Order: sequence, then structure tokens, then C-alpha cells
Amino acid sequence: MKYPKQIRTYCPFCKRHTIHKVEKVKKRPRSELSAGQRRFRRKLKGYTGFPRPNPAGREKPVKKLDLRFRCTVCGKAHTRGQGFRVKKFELVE
Amino acid sequence: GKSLIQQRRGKGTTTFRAPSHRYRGAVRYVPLNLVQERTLRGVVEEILHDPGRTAPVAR
RNA sequence: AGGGGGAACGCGGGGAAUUGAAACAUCUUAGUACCCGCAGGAAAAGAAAGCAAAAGCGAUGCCGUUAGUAGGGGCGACCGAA
RNA sequence: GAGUACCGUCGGUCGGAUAUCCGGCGGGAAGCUGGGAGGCAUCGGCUCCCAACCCUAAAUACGUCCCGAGACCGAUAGCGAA
RNA sequence: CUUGGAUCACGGGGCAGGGAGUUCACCCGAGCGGCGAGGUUAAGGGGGUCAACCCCGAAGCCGCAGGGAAACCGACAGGUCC
RNA sequence: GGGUGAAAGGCCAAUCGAGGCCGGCGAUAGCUGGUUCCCGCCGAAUUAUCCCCCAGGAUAGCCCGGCCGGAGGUAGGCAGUGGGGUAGAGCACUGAUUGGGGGUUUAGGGGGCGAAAGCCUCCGGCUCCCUGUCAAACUCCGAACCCACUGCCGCCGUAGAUGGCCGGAGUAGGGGGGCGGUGUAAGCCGUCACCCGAGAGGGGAACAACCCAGACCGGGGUUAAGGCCCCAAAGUGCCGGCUAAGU
RNA sequence: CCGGUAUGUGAAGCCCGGGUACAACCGGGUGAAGCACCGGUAAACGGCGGGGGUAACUAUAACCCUCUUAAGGUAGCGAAAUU
RNA sequence: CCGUACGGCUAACCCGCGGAAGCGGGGACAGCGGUAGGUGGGCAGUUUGGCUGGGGCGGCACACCCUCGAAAAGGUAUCGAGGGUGCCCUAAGGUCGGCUCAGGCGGGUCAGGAAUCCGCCGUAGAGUGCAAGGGCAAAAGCCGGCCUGACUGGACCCGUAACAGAGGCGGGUCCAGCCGCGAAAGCGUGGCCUAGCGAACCCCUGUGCCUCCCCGGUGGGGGCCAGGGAUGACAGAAAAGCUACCCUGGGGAUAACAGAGUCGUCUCGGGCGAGAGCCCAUAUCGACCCCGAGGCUUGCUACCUCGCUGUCGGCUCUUCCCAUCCUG
Ligand SMILES: [Zn+2]
Repeated sequence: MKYPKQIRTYCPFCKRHTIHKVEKVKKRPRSELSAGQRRFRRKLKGYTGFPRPNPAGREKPVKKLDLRFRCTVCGKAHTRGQGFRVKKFELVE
Repeated sequence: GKSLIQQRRGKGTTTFRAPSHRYRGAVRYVPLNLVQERTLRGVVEEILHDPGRTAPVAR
């Protein structure tokens, strides 16, 4: 499924229609400084049975996209609707 | 589970222990600190069967 | 000089499982039952290298509230002060 | 008032959460021109204090004993045992 | 018990005595009673004819203003009609 | 959870696929058994969604008690405004299905005069007309019936309905009879909501639900279902006809 | 199961760099045993392949085409305490 | 500077012989303490689902969409009948304009000819992103042009789940903002309608604000809003077996067996008459179709019985039926 690189859309910040470039969100791993990971590590220490649920290889074959639309005029990004599921995603110009 | 014979032997019970009160004493030479440079002489006076040894001993 | 004895109350260590979570492993049961050591008519604590916050208090211990609160926790069941 | 205060790591424990206390291992001070605390770390202010040595009554807990009392039982009851 | 028991479904020789919705903490409601924009004392203290009786004691708790995660902001003690 | 075992899971004080005693311990169970006086007023349910749920539970539905509020409501009928594709019927769509009488001949292997797929025909395809048959997943048609609403008739209601708030439950194995689908059938699964369950009495020989009929107490009468030769209260009843097989 | 080479990977720790007035943190390298790779071992656990055609007549096929694996049941016994 | 590898030494430590002094051997290794990784049923704790004409294997119609069943409003179940989805599309989305399809016939080049050319007829037989059913003709279909309403902030309704309660999911009617097509009226919050997916806790990204224990800075942490990452047993545990050495609590709600029901199957019959029998339907044999009896053969069902007795066969002993082998 093809999708354009450029879209003219409403910008919440400029409060008018502007041009927006399309980008996929690129993930990153868990931070050690987060309270939840602090708690998990605090539960993993010492003499214990494993303390939490652990699903091995749980995944959907077709996921939704997470897209951000970045304005040229102002430089800020925003979300536009909910995601849809598709296997092939190709940004055409 | 239950135990093996090789694990029960380590406990040191009568079923497994050697009956060495039946034997003739241990066999050792003479200490250096009493045969330093003397070249001691002895006479053989008896040859005996020993139950714990597999070899005959001499007195 | 010591050794042994003493219901309950006292000080210091070692430390489960049943059970609940409508299964179960973190948790709970529980610093419980039970084990070891040590004292007395009471024991332990005790005279701020503290509590507080624009004001101040003034050693320890006990009673009533603070409060099922702050907070902990498969943030679940439940636990829980000053 | 030194293997002490303090740092890092491991185990236990706590409501103590990046901020409870205990212990082990590796490091390790200043010391009166000095030192500590203020719920993540650190810098600067302000406030409060002087650890690593010792003793200490009263207010509190208990009742193998004694004393008194009772909308308690009244011999299959009441302590197992009148 | 069971859709269904005189059943070849279960329990059922006779008599006398014994024998099963209790207590506490928290929450929701009610029937009555006291005070009333306020209501109520706890621990404790004082007196007495000494576990009964009389007086003191509002610390605290609920209510009198809410909304909001939080910083924060902060209302009709009566204008019209059926 | 140790011993001992020429190995059988054999033996360790009548106890062993982990001894015995006391303790934790009044362990826990959605499973089994039990739960103590009288009379009156009301009076059910076994069906939907969710749960490692299916012998258990929660949210609703069906019962009871109390309060608020203040005039309409509704289990029946009549006439109307609208809705609906079942029974039946039929072939106008979709798809099945007999035979004839003709026209185009061929989409196509068979041969024939086939000098060759040939001008031309034979078993066959296309379009008609007459004859004969069908439909749980077809309709040119189309009921009885059911549903909502309006107005009236009837019934309930200021001795307070319909309705709303608060509180206390039980019920999550149903059955007979009638209807439908499935199945050789018995049965299984649903549906209606008259009965049994939770319902005495009178009848069918006895019978949970077939017929009559819904029950405070003491008396007197008339009828119901059914019955009147004897058992057994009441007819060896009346008129017309049939049966000779104890039918 | 044993042995051998390291070429990889490989935790803490150590080192380099960034980041932080210090840390927490982030990215690289090194990094043993083990895993991987090369080999030995069956009186170690265990395994030991069908359709096909053919002779002097009806037969059966020494044997020949054959179709795949680490290898393709040898000597013996055989309706067996195994049919 | 610090290292690694190796070589040696002895004085720590270890071993032996000895009252001990020492002696000899090893040697900064080992052992001891602390930490990090691997292997590890040697030893423990647990799990090992459900529906189900018993259970097991089988099968996942274990979450969803359409037609029938389904009884002309609504609602309605079975391991009931027939089929599909767990996607795809920057166009197959929005809008404006213009046009009309399948097939048949008659005309021409062509072997079946796929198709291109001309005319007429032609209520949709076509086509529609996708199943089935519904809908649609100056269109909802074909051919083109410009676009991105497949958006931001909010409200009230319906369905899943009638009546009659629901988290999450889906759909509808609108108010504002900023925009598109269009002369304009108007339409546009994805796909002509009905399938195409998912809690708490935790994490990642975007965005601007609130906040961290006496006050003020810096790094870092917590909170509110929006999007995303998954649980198909699809209102969501992280999870393999044996018991014939077996134990407890229960159950005829549930199998084996006797009984009870039923009779497809079985056994025993019958009607008609294809005919066979030198010829002749029925001395004898009787096809194919159609009608029955019995419950002593096996199955089906699950009403009775889960500590009634659970046993097959044989020996012994009594009695009954006829559907008669012998005897009249
Ligand atoms: Zn912008």
C-alpha cells in the first residue's frame, strides 16, 4: 500500500492548513532510570522464583502503523487519526 | 528418591567398614630421624599370613 | 565465684508448611509455630552528631487520637507507620 | 573517642518508596582554621546539633500464690479432677 | 435429596438426659429518642454513702463549599412559572 | 526422604510407594450428612450475558416489606391508521424436469454419393407452440394470525393505581400436554405457558400432571364429571334397527 | 561421552570515548568456562531399504534393469512363552 | 604506569615424620573467604484447559459476517443445513462533468477464433476491491478533470447485550474550526449496507503544562492528554506426562451388567406373479416391488441400580412353551 510523502493538512499550532512530511516512529529500548524498571530489578534480586509473567514470542503478524506528521512552516509534529493495519507500506513521492 | 550403595558407603557403617582389628599391624619402614646414616642390621624370625594384605609379611 | 530450678511477663539469635489469592511461582500465612542461648522481681529503653520549618520544642517509657492515612504491593489479594 | 563516619557491591529485613535498619566482602577520612543532619544526586545559602565510651528511679507488663466480689455453673454442668 | 418416593433409592431395636447463626471490628439501611448550624467526648482528673452515683475534660471525629491529577480558583440564605 | 535390602517397592515393635508420638490444628473443600414452639397475612423460580465456566458464582428477570408522589392506567373487545411474505397456490425471476409438432443448422467425433473439414443430408446443438412434473435456502400472487398506535365500550384507581426510591431474599438439574427441527424409532434440542412441581376433594379398577372442580368451622339442600343386572347408591328403562364372532 | 584448534560469540571486572561542577547513564574493545567448528568411540543408547523382468511350453527366478540412505539383517534359529 | 605469559626462588600457606625445637617435600599454586557466568530431575515446589447423546481420540463453526432452520412484529437451541473473514486500496478514498451495460440478430476479414469495424433490438440478464443477501440506469456502473473530510476540539443517541443490567468494540445525528470539489444549491468525519480484532499494570513516541519533603539553581525522576507495542482458550494464568503399589471425598446428574423402552439389523411369515418345471404359474421352486409378527441376534437410548448381588462355562435339581426331530 502506497502513501504520499507530503500532505496538506490542518496544523493545530498554526491553526490553518499547511504542508506536512510523513514519518514512521522509530522505537527504542526500556530505560533503566524508569520507576517500573527499578521495581522489576528490585524484585529480581535475591533468592526468588521468577516474579512476573513471561510470554515467549508473543506477536501479531500484521501490526498498525505509528506515523507522525511534521510541519514545514513550524517544525512540529502531530498525530492524525488512528492507525490502520497493512503489511506493505511504501512512501511514494 | 532413595540412596545408592556408593552413597551409603560414605556414611561409614558396619555394613561397609573394614574389619582391621582382625589384621596384623600396618607396615612401615623405619623413620629417617632414627636411621639417618646408620645402616641398621636385622634378622628375620618369622613369616606370617596377613588377612588384610594380599602379601605375606615377615617379622 | 560459677554450674541446677522457676506458670506467665522480659532480652538476644535461628526459622517452616498447611492456608488465602476461588489454580499458582512474587506476595500471603509469618519474623508466626517450634528450636538455641541469657536475666529479674520486674526487664528492656533513656539525657539529642534528635524533632522541625519563616514559629519554635527540649531525656526515656505508657494511654487516647493522628489513620485503614502517608506509603508498600502479580499497584492484585492484602499489608501498613511516625 | 578509627578499620569508625563515608562510597561501591552481595544477602536478609522494613510502610520506607532512586529516600528503613542489620550483616558480610573490597576500598577508606577529617580530626577544632574541625565535623554531622535537613526523604534522588550534587552546588550555594539558612536552620538545628557534636557520633564512634559508662550508669540511672517513677509512671508500664505478669500472676505457678494470697484477698475481695459476681444479671457466671450447679454433679452428662462447672477446671480433666466437688 | 430428587422432574418424580410405599419402592427392590439413603438414613430409621426401645427409654431418659445432652446437642447447632455466636463475639468483635469496619460499612449499608431502618424503628425510635436527645440536641440542633452545630453535635459529641476519649484517655484522664475531682468529689461521694466508693466497680453503681454527681461534676469537669472538645484533643480529636462528622457536618457547615465545592471543583480539580496538581498548581490553583472559588458559589441563588429566592428572580419566573405549573 | 533416613536406614537396611541374594531387588519382591521387600522389611524398620499387629503401623510403610516415606514409621510412630505430640504439636502447627478448631488446616482447607465449590463435595456429603444434620439444624429444636404455635397460629395468621402474602407468595416464586430452574432463563438471558460473563467467568480455567458446566455439581460453583456475579449482573438482570420472577417474590416480600416500607416510604414518596398525586391522576390517570390497562390482562379483553369494536372501528380505524400502518407493518409483515408463513400456510395455500403458481411458474412472472433463480434453478430443476417428460414427450411431440416444427424452423436455423451447427458449437462438434462419427460416415455416407463422401475427388475429401466440400455444394447435401444422418445421430446432436440454437429459437418457438402444444403436452406433462417441482422447490427449507424460488415468487407474478397471497390468507387465517400477530405487533405498534389513535378513539370509543368494558375493567382497575383519591379507601391513592400506573410509576419511582430504599431495603430483605430465594431461584442458574425441571416435568406432563400441544406446536416445530432432527432422528428407523425410542429419544435429543428448542417453543407456548393450561396443569404437576408448590394443589385437597369427586370420577377413570389402582394412576404427579386425562375428565369435573381450586380448600376457615358446624349444619340443611340442589347439581357436575360420569353412572343406574349383582358386587355397588340409582333403570333387568322406552321406541326403531344391526351382530352369532362371547366379536 | 572423549579429545583438539581457535576464527566467532561470550558475564562481571578492567580500558577508551561521550555524558554528569560528582554519579546514575550511553556507545566501543578485551574477556575464561561453555556454545559453535574439526575429529575418535557401538561387549555406549540405539539402527540394519520396494515396486520391476527375464530359462528348452505350467511354474518359480541363480541373475539383470532398477527406485534412496550412516548402513541396508551375516551365521544361525523360526506359526516360536515372539504368528 | 599497569599489565599478560613463561622461568626460577623461599619466607607466607599446605603435606608428612616426629614430645616441641625442627627435618624433609610441595609452593605464592592450591586451599580459605567474597563476587560473576555456565552445566546441572542429584534434590524441591508446581502446572499439565474446556465443550462433548459417558469418557477418550477426532474437530475446532472456543472471536466475528450473510442465507436457511425460525412458527408473515420482536425473540428463539442442538458435535443443526449452506457458505465466508482475521484483508486490500493514495486509490478501489472526496467531489464535478459527460456517457450507458450483458447478450442476440443482420452485415465484413478470420479453422475453433479470443478481440478490434457498422446498424438495430435490448428493464439491467451486466458491472460494483473481495462471500451471501439486499440496493443502484441522464447512477451507486464506464471515461476524465481538480483534490486529501482516511483532519482538530466537543455533545447527545442506537447496537453488541430485544423485553432487562456492561467494561471494551462498532455505528448514527449534530455544533464549532480549518479546508476540498463545484457557476451555485449542495456534498464530504474513509471504502453503496451489514465481517477484517483486544482490559488492568508496564514500556516507547508526540505535545504543552503541573510537580519532587527549609529556600534557590543544574542533571535526573513522577503526573495530565493523544498515538502505538498483546493476550485467536479472542471479558485476556507464564505451564509436559505415568499409575495394574495407588489414596480421599462424592456421584446412577455418567459408562460396563440384569431390568425397562425401540426394532434400523436379525429370525419367522405373507400379497401379486416375472418365470423355471417334455408341454403345464401355483407337485416343487419362486425374482423385482409391497404388507406384517416376535423381542431368544446384534445395535440405538440413558428411565432404575455406583460399595444389592457385578462373573462365563461346566455339575446338580425342578418346572413351562411350540415355532414337532422320533413316537400316534
Ligand atoms: Zn505549522
